[PDB]
Amino acid sequence: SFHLLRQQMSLTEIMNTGLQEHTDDNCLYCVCIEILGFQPSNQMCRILLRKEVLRLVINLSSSVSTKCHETGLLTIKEKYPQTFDDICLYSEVSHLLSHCTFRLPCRRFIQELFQDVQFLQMHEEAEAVLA
Amino acid sequence: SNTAQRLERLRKERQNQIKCKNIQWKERNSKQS
Amino acid sequence: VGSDPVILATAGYDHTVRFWQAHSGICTRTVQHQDSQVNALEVTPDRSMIAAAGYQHIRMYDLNSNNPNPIISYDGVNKNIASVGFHEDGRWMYTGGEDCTARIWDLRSRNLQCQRIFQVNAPINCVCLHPNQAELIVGDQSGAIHIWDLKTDHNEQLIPEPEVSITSAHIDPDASYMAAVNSTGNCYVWNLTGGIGDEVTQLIPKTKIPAHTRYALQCRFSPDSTLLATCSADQTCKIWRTSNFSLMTELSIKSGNPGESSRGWMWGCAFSGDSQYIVTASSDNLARLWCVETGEIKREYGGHQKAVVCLAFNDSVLG
Ligand SMILES: [Zn+2]
Repeated sequence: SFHLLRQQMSLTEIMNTGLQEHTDDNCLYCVCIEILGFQPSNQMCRILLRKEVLRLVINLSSSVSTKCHETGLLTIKEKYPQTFDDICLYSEVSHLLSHCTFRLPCRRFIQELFQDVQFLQMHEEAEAVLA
Repeated sequence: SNTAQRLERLRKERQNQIKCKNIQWKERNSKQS
Repeated sequence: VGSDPVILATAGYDHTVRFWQAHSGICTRTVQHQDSQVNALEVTPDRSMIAAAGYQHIRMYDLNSNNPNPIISYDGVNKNIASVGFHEDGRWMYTGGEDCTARIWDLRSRNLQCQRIFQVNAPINCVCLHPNQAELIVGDQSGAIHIWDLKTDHNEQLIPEPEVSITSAHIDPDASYMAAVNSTGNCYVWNLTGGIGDEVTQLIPKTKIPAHTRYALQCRFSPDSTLLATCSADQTCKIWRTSNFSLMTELSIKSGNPGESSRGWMWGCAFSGDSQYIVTASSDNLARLWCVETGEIKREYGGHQKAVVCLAFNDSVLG
């Protein structure tokens, strides 16, 4: 998996579907394809950023090195500010926060990088089906 | 908020952290040449 | 600003390198150097960039502009860097490290791969370059001098005496002698290669001058190849002639009072273009300007707060 291969390489070195527990029953947007009638979501450079974001979430659940993992997520949001703008990724993170256990300062750190998002895909589809 | 201030705080030093050129020593040479 | 015919730079434990001028004692610029101490510094032949090396990193500083930051830095080594140097045309940089590796760095930002690594069994202290830019000298703490030839991949090993560590080695620009000193003060001089054609790299023991009873720190020749100055730990510097290796001029900084008790060593020395005035940097938090004839000093620089163990002094080729 990406977790094992990451420790022997670097984020820049590798650059020179990503959601693991993503099924069509526990996603905010994907669950409305059949019941409501939404349209399929639209989009290799961005698929390797999902795994890096996800793997830091799991490593943040142990609280062994909180500062190192928190520093790694802040850099991604600065260099690539648009990666935290997909509803599917937020659904995957929200699903992981339920099964796993996180400290309150660490849990508030997550779900806070997503405050300044628009989620235009849900707005576009909800308006069409409602009208 | 809390992390919002840190996010912009980290960007401040990023501007001054790109003024240095770092050249690493790669273990490569003209061994066959 | 380095837009002057002659520049002078000193560095040490003060974490700041001061740029001086020979015309007046004012300090032109102060550059910052954090969490490290400068071992030895030298300027590129283009006279537009200076190199400072210490403790696993070689920070490079600008001269034309006013930038107190290390614009160019090198990493990869795990120990201190004994000394640095550059090719006459500024093609490659050779660095000697305390990690027993003598390597050459490439100044071109492309995959030239002009770097070579030489391995020895003991940490090295001094690295010297032949005036023809084809040979190189490596000296370790075991007293064994390795003459490394760039054309080939084999280096001759010469050891005058074991159990003593050598500190410095230098070759005159005119390629007439080849001197080195060790931890006991003996200054061994060998006649260098006479085979200018195919670099037969033959050496013979010319003479031995018994002096510098204490530790010997640095020995260096002069551009005219008529003088030889050797530093020492007894706060004295002796200038030797190339005719019969007699004492030409003796320099000392001792105050003559028993209450000081070796207040500071004398680390480095440098010559001018005309080999008339020499610049010395001692560990007494100051540097002095001397004259080879009158003996008495000319100017004194005291802008440093800590001891200084390195200095760079170059001027115009004509003189
Ligand atoms: Zn989804």
